[PDB]
Amino acid sequence: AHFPQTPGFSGTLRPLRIEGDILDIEIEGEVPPQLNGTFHRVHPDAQFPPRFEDDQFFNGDGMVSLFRFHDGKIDFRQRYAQTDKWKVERKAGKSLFGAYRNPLTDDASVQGMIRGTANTNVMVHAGKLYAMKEDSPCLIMDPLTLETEGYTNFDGKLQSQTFCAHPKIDPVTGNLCAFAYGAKGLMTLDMAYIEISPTGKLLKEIPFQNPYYCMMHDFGVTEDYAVFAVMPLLSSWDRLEQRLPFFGFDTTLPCYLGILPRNGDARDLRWFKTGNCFVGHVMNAFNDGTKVHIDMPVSRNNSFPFFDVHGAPFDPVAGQGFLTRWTVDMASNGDSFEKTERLFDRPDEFPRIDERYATRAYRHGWMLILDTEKPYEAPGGAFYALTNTLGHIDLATGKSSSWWAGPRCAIQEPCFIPRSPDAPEGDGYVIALVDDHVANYSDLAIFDAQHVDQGPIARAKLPVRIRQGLHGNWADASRLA
Amino acid sequence: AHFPQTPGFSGTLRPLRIEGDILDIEIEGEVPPQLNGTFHRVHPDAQFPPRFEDDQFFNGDGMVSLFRFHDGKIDFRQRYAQTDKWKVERKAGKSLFGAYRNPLTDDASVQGMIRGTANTNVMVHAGKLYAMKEDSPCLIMDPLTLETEGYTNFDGKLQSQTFCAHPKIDPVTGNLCAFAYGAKGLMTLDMAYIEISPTGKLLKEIPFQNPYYCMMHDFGVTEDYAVFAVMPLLSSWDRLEQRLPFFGFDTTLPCYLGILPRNGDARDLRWFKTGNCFVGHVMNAFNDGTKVHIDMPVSRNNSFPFFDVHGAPFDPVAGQGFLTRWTVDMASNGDSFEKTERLFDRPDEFPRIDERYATRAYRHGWMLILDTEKPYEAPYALTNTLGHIDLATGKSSSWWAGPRCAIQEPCFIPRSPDAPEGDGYVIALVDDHVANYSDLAIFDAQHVDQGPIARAKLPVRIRQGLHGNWADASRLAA
Ligand SMILES: [Mg+2]
Ligand SMILES: [Mg+2]
Ligand SMILES: [Mg+2]
Repeated sequence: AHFPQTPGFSGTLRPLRIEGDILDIEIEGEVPPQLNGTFHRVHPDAQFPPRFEDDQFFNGDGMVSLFRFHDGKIDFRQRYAQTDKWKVERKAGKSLFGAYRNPLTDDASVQGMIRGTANTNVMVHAGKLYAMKEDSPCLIMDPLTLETEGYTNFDGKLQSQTFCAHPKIDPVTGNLCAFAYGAKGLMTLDMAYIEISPTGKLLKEIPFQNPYYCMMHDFGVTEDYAVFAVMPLLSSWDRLEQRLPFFGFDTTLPCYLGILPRNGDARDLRWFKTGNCFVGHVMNAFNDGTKVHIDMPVSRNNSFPFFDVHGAPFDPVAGQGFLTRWTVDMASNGDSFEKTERLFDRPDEFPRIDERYATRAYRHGWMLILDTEKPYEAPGGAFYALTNTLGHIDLATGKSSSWWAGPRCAIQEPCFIPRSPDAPEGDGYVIALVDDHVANYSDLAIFDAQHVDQGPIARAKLPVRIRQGLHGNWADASRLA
Repeated sequence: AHFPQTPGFSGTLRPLRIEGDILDIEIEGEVPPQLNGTFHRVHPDAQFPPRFEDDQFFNGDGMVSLFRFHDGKIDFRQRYAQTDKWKVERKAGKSLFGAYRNPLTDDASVQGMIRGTANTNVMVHAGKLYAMKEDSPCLIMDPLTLETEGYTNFDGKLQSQTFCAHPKIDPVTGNLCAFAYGAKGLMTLDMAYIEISPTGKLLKEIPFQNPYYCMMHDFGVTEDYAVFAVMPLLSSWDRLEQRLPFFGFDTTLPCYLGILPRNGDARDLRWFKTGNCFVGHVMNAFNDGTKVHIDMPVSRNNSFPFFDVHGAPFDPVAGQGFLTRWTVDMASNGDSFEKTERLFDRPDEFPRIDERYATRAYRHGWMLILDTEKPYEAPYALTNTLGHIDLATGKSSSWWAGPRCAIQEPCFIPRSPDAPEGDGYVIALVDDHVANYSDLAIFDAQHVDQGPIARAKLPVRIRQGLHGNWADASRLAA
């Protein structure tokens, strides 16, 4: 009804909150006729005005979008994830939960409830849709109707109170490889490496202790190991009492890289150490024998402007992340890195790969690029959060190409789709929401994966602008069954 | 889907086609907290691309919007009316019916099916939502869920194959007063005056013959008569054979006004005759004894640029319609009019009234105005102005929506059951054609010139629609 007129709820970040459907979206160009599957993605979209006018972008209720590809057509469906939070607040007609990860600010009537918004990532696994939020269990939804079934503990087997929003699909076993931090509640060092079978059964839950009380947003998975990047993005229960942001980045502490053998336990966990820095999303990780590589954008401080963290406000240059490879060797002695190498020389984030090569050696990556040299002619703030360029890098040659969306548009996280099951690596398509911030229309744009610089080959033209979201995923129709 | 790259499907007329919901719309200003009820309106929104790319605006599947007012909040729900046409075309994944009102261009698989889109008007009556399209029966929908129940013949009693999209609610009996043209199929002169009880039972269906086969889009109802305006917007099977537009306006033929006593039959119907002209929507009609008045915009030719008719291309000057009163006297001899007089000197359409005075003497009317002297900063006939006229004085006031926006049909809401005439609110969709957002604006009915007192901010632009109506919550089954 009356949302606050802070920048977080105005302009390009105005509330959307519409659930709905479009059958057979308008197409410009030609949807590749063989494509048959689902593209899911999610954005935060507070159902009601927040209890705090300072509410973080990442605190809004998860709105799940589905784009079903088939027969040269794409259909649109969008629904709220009906978390425990969402259900109870709808019955009340108002917001009951408080600030980001701060149960102290919750209403008395919802104390002890799962506070998750399921607003970070959505992925098909075991015939169902996993809607994920770091601080809460995994929420199960129907991949096609987007009905919510509820939080899962995987048949009572999973002990961890939380479930990450960045699982990886082992390309051999089909297992869902995930992890959890704060596994025994907020401010607990408890961790866990998790694998879920292709039928949804919990196969393993390996606990271990983290070096910090810190955010563990993403991780890497290789053929033999799980890779945990630890940066001092620290949590403070004291700060929640002072109604200050849960997370604060400490520039003085080192970063760690923990390698866990996937068939071992906490005793086999080796920690390597490197200099202070801020680590972003993992493009991919793989191991060559005992040599472990993980690729991710690295910056000197927080790179996400909408992520309200404790300390000095968002420093734009310090927040520039560059795709970087970290290399460690399990056969070595000590905790030293073998190598750190910058893979791409333009500020980037939201990396993606050909998922058929997840956890293995690879060369093709796609990413959103921040090109501050381009004009931006859209009123409504959001200049620092502007990802206006789509990039492709060939890691085997260092060659790259990119596409600028123009002075009115932003681009959301891309996603690769193979041309066929046995196509060469990176042969196929990249899709991404291209949002026009003047006309307020969103196109699901389809690029040739190997020629993104040529611009979209097809655009699914929505009569609505989809709010800036987070992560999404493609699933072939063969996975629905 | 690949829709045509024509103006009829581009820019401000791009397809929308989204069904969906918004709980508790964003409000700017204050929604009058006493209001509890529903605002329904509908727009054409072809589910799939047409079989012929010259497809008319009026041929698109009906998309029904609901704004449910309650305790200072407004919720949004929008659903397709699931006509027989819509259902079968969805099953086929494509358009099967052809050009506007042209069964010869239909696919063989939908021969004989009802071709209606239920895209013209939506109104609550007898606890249900009547979704109407001239060429087809009335479609029954649920007023709150917008689920479609199907076409009705009112328990098999109604003989007419068609049902108008401009019924009036008699303010005394509560009956739904309607009519039909082409009542025995396309090209048939058969007409019918229809009344339906407040519980949905057919109370009367009075047949008669029209002076020629023409569009009979709107009509008037007074205390004692039904009033039918006849203009030579003609159709012929020949034009359908030549793949030409169903309707063609003949500037050489006269217009008629047929007055039917509401408790009589075809023999009591009196026809009056006047000069050629194009008649628009009816603001209201009433009779003072045998003196019958009907108010409506009148123009030299077609006033709707989105209406493709046969002849010369759209002439905007000829299409300027001005609210005009026609008067006839049932006590007179012959077919002469008593007079015709212009009530408002600015091009206008989509007239509305305090419907508590429908069929009766009245003075307050609201309208959309085409103010061509104002700027427009976006890439035909633009209704950029909302007007209020006091017919007892000729005084008027208006509100310009600004250089980015247009306005859709308004609708009056009384401040309370005992409020005097025109005391209350006027609501209308105000559409921003640059940002592509629509607001449901609420004006003070007697001071529209002050601008909205409240705006329900939608995160989407509602496509140009047609007619809608307000219904107090008390008229719904609880
Ligand atoms: Mg009216
Ligand atoms: Mg004006
Ligand atoms: Mg308009």
